[PDB]
Amino acid sequence: GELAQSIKELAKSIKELAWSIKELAQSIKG
Amino acid sequence: GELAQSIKELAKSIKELAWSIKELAQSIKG
Amino acid sequence: GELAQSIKELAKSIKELAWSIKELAQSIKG
Amino acid sequence: GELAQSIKELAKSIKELAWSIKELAQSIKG
Amino acid sequence: GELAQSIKELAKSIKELAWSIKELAQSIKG
Amino acid sequence: GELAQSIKELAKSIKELAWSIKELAQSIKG
Repeated sequence: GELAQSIKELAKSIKELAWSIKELAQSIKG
Repeated sequence: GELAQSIKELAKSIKELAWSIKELAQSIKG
Repeated sequence: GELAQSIKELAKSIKELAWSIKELAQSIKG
Repeated sequence: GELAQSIKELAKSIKELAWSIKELAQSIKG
Repeated sequence: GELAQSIKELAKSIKELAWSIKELAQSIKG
Repeated sequence: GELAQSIKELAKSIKELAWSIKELAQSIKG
């Protein structure tokens, strides 16, 4: 149901956060 | 129920954080 | 119940910290 | 149950991450 | 079922976020 | 069975997340 649906949305948001953190790590090196 | 609603709010707030981290990275780069 | 209320409060804090990070990124740019 | 308690623990860690990113941005702004 | 499947993807996304944060920490320390 | 193993993988990923955020704080402060 909607519990599982909401957890899939949360997982997708966490993947987007992990990508932004990789971008920040690269920008710190220049 | 309200648990599923709170998880969806958390997912939207994490997406907001990911976008702000992407902007921070570009500012350090430029 | 209690756990869903807590998750919603934490989501709001994360959202507000995201807004603050974006403001800092904006002034690092100039 | 345990599922909601784990989501709450995750949200606490994400909030702590956002505070660390803010302090990183502040140190770079100087 | 769907609930187990959604929690799998959630756990794997959190593992990827943890790895990205370690990469950030190492970039910051230099 | 499969849901039970979901939960346990989620719990381990959240401990790894917590450890990585401690590393991030130490690198910022150093």
